Amino acid sequence: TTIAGVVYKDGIVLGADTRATEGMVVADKNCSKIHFISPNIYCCGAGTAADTDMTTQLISSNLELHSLSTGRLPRVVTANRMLKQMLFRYQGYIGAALVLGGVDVTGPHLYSIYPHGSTDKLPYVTMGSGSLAAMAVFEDKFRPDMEEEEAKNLVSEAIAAGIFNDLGSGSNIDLCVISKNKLDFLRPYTVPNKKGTRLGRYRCEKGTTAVLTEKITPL
Amino acid sequence: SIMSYNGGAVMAMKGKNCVAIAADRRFGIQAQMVTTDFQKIFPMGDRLYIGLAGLATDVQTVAQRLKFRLNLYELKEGRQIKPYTLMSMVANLLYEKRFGPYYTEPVIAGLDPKTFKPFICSLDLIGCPMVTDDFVVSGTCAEQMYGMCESLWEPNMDPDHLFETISQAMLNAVDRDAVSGMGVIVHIIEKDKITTRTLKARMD
Amino acid sequence: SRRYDSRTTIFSPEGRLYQVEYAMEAIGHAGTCLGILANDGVLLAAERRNIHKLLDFSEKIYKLNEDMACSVAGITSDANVLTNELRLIAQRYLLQYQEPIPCEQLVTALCDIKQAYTQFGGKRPFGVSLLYIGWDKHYGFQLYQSDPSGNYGGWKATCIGNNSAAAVSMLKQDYKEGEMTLKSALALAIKVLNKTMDVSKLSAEKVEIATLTRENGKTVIRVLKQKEVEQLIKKHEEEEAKAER
Amino acid sequence: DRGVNTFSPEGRLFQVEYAIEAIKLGSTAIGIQTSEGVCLAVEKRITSPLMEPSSIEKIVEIDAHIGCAMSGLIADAKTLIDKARVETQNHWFTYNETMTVESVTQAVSNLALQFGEAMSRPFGVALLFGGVDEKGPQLFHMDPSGTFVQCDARAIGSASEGAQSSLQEVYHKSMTLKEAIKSSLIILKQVMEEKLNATNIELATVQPGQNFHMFTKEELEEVIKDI
Amino acid sequence: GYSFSLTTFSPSGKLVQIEYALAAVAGGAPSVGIKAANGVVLATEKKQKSILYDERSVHKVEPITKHIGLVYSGMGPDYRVLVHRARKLAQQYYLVYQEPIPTAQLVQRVASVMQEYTQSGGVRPFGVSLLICGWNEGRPYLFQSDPSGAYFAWKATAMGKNYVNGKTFLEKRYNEDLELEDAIHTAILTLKESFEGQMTEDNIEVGICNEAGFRRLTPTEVKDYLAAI
Amino acid sequence: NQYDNDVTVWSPQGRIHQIEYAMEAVKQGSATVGLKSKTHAVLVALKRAQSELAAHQKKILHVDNHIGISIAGLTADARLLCNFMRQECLDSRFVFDRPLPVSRLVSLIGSKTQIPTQRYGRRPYGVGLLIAGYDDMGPHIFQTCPSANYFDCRAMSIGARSQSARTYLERHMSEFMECNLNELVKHGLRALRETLPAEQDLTTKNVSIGIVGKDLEFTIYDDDDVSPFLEGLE
Amino acid sequence: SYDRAITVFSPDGHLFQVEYAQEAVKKGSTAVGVRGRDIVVLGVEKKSVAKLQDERTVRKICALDDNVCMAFAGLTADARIVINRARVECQSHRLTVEDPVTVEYITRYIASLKQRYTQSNGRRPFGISALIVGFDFDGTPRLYQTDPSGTYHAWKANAIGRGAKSVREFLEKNYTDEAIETDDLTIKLVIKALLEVVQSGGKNIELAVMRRDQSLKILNPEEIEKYVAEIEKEKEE
Amino acid sequence: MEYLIGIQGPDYVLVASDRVAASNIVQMKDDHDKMFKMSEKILLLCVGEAGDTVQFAEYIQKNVQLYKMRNGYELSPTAAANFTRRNLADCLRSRTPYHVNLLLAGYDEHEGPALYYMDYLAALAKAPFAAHGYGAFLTLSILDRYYTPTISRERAVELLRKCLEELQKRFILNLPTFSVRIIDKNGIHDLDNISF
Amino acid sequence: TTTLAFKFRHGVIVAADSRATAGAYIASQTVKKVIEINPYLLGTMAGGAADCSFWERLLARQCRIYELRNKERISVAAASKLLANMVYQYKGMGLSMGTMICGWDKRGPGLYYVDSEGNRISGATFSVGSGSVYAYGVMDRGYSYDLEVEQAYDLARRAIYQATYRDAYSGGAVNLYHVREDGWIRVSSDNVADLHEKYSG
Repeated sequence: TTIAGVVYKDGIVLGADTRATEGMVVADKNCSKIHFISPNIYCCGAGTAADTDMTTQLISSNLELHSLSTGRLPRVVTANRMLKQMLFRYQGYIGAALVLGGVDVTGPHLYSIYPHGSTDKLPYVTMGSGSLAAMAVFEDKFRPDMEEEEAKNLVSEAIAAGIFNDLGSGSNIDLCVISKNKLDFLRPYTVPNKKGTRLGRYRCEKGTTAVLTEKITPL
Repeated sequence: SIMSYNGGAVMAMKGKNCVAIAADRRFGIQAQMVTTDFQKIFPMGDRLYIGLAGLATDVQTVAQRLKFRLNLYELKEGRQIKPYTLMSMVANLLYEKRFGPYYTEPVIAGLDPKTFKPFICSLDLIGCPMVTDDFVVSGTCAEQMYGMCESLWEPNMDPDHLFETISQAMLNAVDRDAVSGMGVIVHIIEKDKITTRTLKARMD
Repeated sequence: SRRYDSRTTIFSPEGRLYQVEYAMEAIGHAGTCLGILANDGVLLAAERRNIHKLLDFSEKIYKLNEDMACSVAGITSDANVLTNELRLIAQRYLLQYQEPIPCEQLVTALCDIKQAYTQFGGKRPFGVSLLYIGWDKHYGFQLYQSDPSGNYGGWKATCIGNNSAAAVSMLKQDYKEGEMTLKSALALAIKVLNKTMDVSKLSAEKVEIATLTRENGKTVIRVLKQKEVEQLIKKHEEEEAKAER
Repeated sequence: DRGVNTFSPEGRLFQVEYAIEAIKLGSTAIGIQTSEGVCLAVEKRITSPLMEPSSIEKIVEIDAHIGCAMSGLIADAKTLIDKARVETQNHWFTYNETMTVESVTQAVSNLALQFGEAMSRPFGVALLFGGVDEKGPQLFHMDPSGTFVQCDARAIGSASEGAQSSLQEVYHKSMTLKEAIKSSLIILKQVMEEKLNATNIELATVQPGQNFHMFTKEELEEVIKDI
Repeated sequence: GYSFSLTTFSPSGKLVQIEYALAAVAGGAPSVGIKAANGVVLATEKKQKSILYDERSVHKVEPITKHIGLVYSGMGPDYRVLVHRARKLAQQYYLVYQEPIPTAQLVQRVASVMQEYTQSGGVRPFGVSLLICGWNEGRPYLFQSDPSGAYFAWKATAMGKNYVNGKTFLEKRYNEDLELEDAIHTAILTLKESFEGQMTEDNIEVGICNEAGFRRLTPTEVKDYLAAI
Repeated sequence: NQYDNDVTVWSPQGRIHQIEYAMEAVKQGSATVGLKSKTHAVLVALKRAQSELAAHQKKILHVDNHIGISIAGLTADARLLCNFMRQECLDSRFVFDRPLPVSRLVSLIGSKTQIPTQRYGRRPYGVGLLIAGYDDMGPHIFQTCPSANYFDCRAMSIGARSQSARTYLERHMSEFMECNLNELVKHGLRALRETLPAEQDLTTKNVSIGIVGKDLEFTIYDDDDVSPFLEGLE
Repeated sequence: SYDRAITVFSPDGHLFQVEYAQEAVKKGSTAVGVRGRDIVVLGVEKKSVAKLQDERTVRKICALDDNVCMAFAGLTADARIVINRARVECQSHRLTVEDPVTVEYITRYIASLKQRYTQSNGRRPFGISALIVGFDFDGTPRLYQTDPSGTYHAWKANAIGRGAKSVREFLEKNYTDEAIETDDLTIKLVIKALLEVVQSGGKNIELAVMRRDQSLKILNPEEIEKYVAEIEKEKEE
Repeated sequence: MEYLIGIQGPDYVLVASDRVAASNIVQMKDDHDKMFKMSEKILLLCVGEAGDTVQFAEYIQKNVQLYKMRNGYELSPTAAANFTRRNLADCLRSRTPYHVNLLLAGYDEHEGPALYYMDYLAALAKAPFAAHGYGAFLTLSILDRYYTPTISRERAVELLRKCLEELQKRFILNLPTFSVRIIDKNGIHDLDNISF
Repeated sequence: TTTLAFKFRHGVIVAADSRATAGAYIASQTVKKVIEINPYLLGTMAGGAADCSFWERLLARQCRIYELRNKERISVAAASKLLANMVYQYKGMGLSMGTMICGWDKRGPGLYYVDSEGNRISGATFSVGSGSVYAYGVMDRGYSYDLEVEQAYDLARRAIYQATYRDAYSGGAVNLYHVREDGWIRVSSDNVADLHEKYSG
């Protein structure tokens, strides 16, 4: 998998692919890996799928309760705190690696969280199996205070390099743009690959299959 | 492996205003047959079914606990369950036993009781939902079924062509698996009727 | 603190348990509930105490199983707890044996819980009384009744709630053993309810009727609609008007 | 209302006083200690000819060398008897030897005041222990307050006062076991309301060199023949 | 803690602490709830003892989820505890079924919580009564819950001081064809009856529930509605 | 009236009545005397019998090779306290392998006994104790009350009609530190005799003696063994 | 948990809660039990009989095991608990010892259970009294009686409930050696003893009989009517 | 290793099991009984690990008899099989697992005869004929070859004799004698032992 | 270790050796391997000595408590059942014990075999220990149910002697016991070094 995030002059851009495999066989071709946490906070997960799903759902509910009680928009530091404390409590048996990002009354914030409870605050981050192929692109072409479109192009290039150079990544590209005044959730953003057209006609005509028993249950 | 101790194969496919779910019929212990008419597809409503493949004890245990919970839910609420809600319920039930998991992988197929819009999905060992639009497979012969379904499935299938497609896919897939087969059972779920059929397959 | 303890679970100098009589006195003020057993089914009829015009399945009839139903009289808050416990008991039995529970086992299992509160714990008992109807492969159609103290017994026709004694006397007068059908049972229930309510004439909005029957190898629990109760009331009125001549 | 653990103004626990009051409603038991053995004799209150006398047992076997006679509330003595048996067996298991009568009495009486707010009230049963150990025949008395003593001749129950008064003149240190049996039977005959007829009484002895023994009908007839 | 029940049966079969709790409730501030074809409206009176108080510091109308709202009559401190528990219950239901909790299920869970305090050791019943509004399956709901644990479903209801006259007012001026704005006008008029002093946008609170969710009206909108009336 | 049923209720005058009633329980026991010299500590106890056919109750107990106690009041409470003391001495000898000092044992007894007199639904220990011990600092006589208060004495008497013995001891304190063992024993016997009614006398049946010393473990003399101490008296 | 002491001593050394339990028992329906030579008989009088009630659900003679059965008098809900405890104990004994229970063993267990409820915190005594009948492995019939205080005794014939004193007075005279020589005589004795209290004849009598190797048998109303008619014909002498 | 076989006909169930109790390389007993009676019309045959068999079987027997005594009517064969499966499955994942293989044979007055198979992982199957042991391999082919749904009692006993003679000829373990029983609407009948 | 027990018309007969070793070193040759539980029950030890001794003492105390409570003596089947249930709770811990329990009760003579794995079987002829396979041969060739008392004594002695002759961890002296209806008696303790001249000549 390949998940990436960048900070530009007004907000955050996050991106991910959509392939999910089981062993060496492609299971899902349209997986979703960008998770809602708060109207201003989002997360991209990698590792074991079930663990990331349950972790994000639990943290989202806790932040919902906290925001209802206080009456204010939540902060990225709060979500980072709860995530890292819960992950450290389990001593690394929850194989979730997370890229967390959001905009609050302090400005854009972007964190990376590891399965053992570590945390980094950085201006651009990548995770997954194809994390090195995208980090190459970020090291080559990153500048501070980019515009929206330049950051979107940069994230697309990083994710495309991860898709094309790694066997565990593929299919489409998803983008999420978080800004102070809006939130864009592009699904999908690019479709680099398409399925070839079938040449033959293998339609099975009626009466090809032999049947032993049959019963009809009228509802 | 533990998933291959008993064997088994189940699949679900989506048509136009209808769904189809199929499973094999064999209970054995490794390389020895014990019985033929083993049940792996259970009804969870008027137009909703779930199929379990994997280890037989876990198949039966999961089916019974799920029926327990579903009955209590329907008594409290006063309505029928929805396919999304059933998928979430099964994911919760499977994740509760993390680090001690049940060795099954369910497949859910049904129609929306309000709009009759098809729904098929599959969950993994520890409960990660994975909703598709074309077809889902589960069991020891997943590669064969993927190969057959990628080539035979086409959008907007009426009940007859859907039945023929799923029959051919299941038959040709389980003909290449040693510990699966010896009969195929097919359910066609439609708006106003349900059709159950048993296919003629090799018994060796 | 011994000063503020009220000594709920103790005997009295006459050998009585005052909290239980007080709970039973509380029950004798709730709405009337009636149960009748026939040859091909069983029925429950209950009085609706909610009659405000601004009020918006059924009010006092609950479904516990595929084969059973119950109705309560007393304090509804405790009835909710008891109903939620009955459902769980039935589901546990089905999970363990893969078969539906018989009626008498369910009644016994709840009455044990009811008695435990009266014997120890320092808490107050439940102030509700229940009527149970169901079908069972061992014995068929059955009807039961419970008490706050944990006492149950089977019947063929019974009544709990307000004005119970008059209804019981009327049932003793009019019920015929071994010759009842659903139609005659419905007529008898309508007659007894009309003779028990504190209204000049019965109305379709003040009563709810539930019927349990067995068709096509499956149990059906059906709540009668208003336009059927209206026809039943009209039939009773016509029969009464032509009764004396 | 007051608690279970309140002292009276003259420094006594009320519940123990009430239990001691309850003791004085039971049947009369009399025990005599001699250098040849120890003897225990107890009443039976047959309230109807339709009752079976043999179902009333007030003299039990704690162990092959220790016996007990009880009075008061009979149903409460079962717990004490059960504990006594268990402690004797535990002592044999650990040390491979027979317990002493005094040690059994201490172990039983350590449960007397273990109640509060588990037990909720005192026991209200009085016991006489008769045994033979390395020191010879011994008779012990234990009451609901938790105090136990050693005696030469004791009478407990409803008619304890007159029976003790008679035992004052009867007893002397050189008595034979046969004379002790006769004297105990005479006192029991005096204090009873019915007529002693070898069916409404119970008698047992413990002697060195042989186990705890319960008299049967024939021996009772033979001994009562002299009275 | 005391392990014995403080609520017991009276020789005539009455539970008296429940009657006393209802007496406490009947002395609280008025509340009105009206259900229309497009949504539900909840209104309450928010008179305060002095001008030094901050009028916007605490609210009586509160959201439980995106589609459920509460008002109360009784004691504020108990209302806060009940609100906290209702929020926690809704979050648990969402975590299990991945779906917002229906109104009729939340009312049942809250009613069971309120009943637990009537048959438990060393505690007293809650002294508040609750009005719940929600929107599910394309239709609105309106429920009332009592200190005993019994809940009812209403169309229009009034509670607190002088609630019998409020119920008569609602009975005489309610029909099933009202729109939401007519409902708001009727609710404000019902609050106007038996009001003390001159009412403004700062001493009443209004909340609405419709297809978009639950929201409490801002003081500018309350000013607009008061000017219209 | 209403201030005397619980141990957690203060009287309006700042007193706890249940403690006073526990005090009243002690003053109904038979008398006991304790006294010491530069080298020895002695306890003398008067025993009682219910009747002429019953043996006299024990009043001197073994606690450790250098510690003994004497009892007045409820018997079962005395047994509880004695077992607690024995366990504490055994624990000290196990961990540090030296005898436990007497004052540190009395502190533990007081700490244990104070707790019941503060909580709801509990009662004070209705037993009074006289403790005789010997350690590196010489002989020690301690006296304990049901109110968890303890005193360190030169000589002390407890039980019923014990004021006469206290007066005798107060008169004759000066000679104790110089007396040898026999004179100390006779002094204790005279003080104990001061409590008897004029129609009763001391006998080998109702007198028990317990002695501890510098090179002498705690020994108990009963029955004929107290005959040498009674010989030459008066 | 609730840890209050419910039953305590009073001046003159009485336990008032146990006395009030005795008072509760003395208001139940009468139960009579007779021990014959090869048969044991139990009989209960039905306090109230209605034509709208099912009898199978209100029976007061239960079967603890294949060889032990019992009848009770007092509060029905307490008996429903004691019976289900005794059943579990019987099954546990049969599992562990590989032998069916003795009548004395099970009555001792029930008595101990009933006594332990008059000395615990936060509990009130059981308000029931019991008659237990059975046959031992050697073929000896057994009749036992258990009290709410925890005491039990063996009897030749007995009666509990309301009006038990009058029935005991009748049995003191009419229980002889010749009156129990055959099953019919024993059954007639039980019926006649019950007739001293019950009204309206045999319509208010439930009768049960056990023999040496057979299970408990409930006698139908027709047999009761036949026996009552025979007893009535014996009055013509 | 022990051997169990069951055959299910139109109105009866026939079951058989061997009678050897072996420890190490020597036979300790030659009249061992592995057939527990749960009711007047239910038999439960158990093999497997030492100790677990008797504990599990006696627990099941106690619970079934208790159901009978409390309720006044007996459990049907299906409910007893489901109860057994649930109790084995629950203990599977705990600290005290049972290693037992089970056959359950019963008769119901409405549903007829019934035969159930259970392995040590607690998966329950319903079969017309079944076998446990190492002789199952040698015997199931003969049973498949010669069985018909309409077989009668004498023919069933003859078929069982064929199977046991095959075990005598081919199998390496010494199994001289077998105990045979039949379940019918009249209860459980003990047939003559088959010995070689 | 070798211990045997067989049942015949006049009761039960139990025989055992006396050697105990620790490795290849013979610790002692005076061990008493027939444990005297009661005046009416007998047990044997094989495997761990400490385990057998401890658990049979526990059994003896339970039997005495049962007799005190019920005024009747426990039976052989019940005693074996108690012993079987007390050792099933330590399954897998590492216990090692195998015992015959011998007695006489209302159903005649009784001889049960219980071991720590879980087996509990009744029988008419048992042998346990290392050298049991050597005692089966002689005992099976000579055993009959209609033996006389002296013939049964001789059979037991010969079987134990033949077992100790070819087994290396078996030897010492032969201790013999006879269980009758009125209790057990101790018959003899014969040294192997003298049985050798008695039998060979």
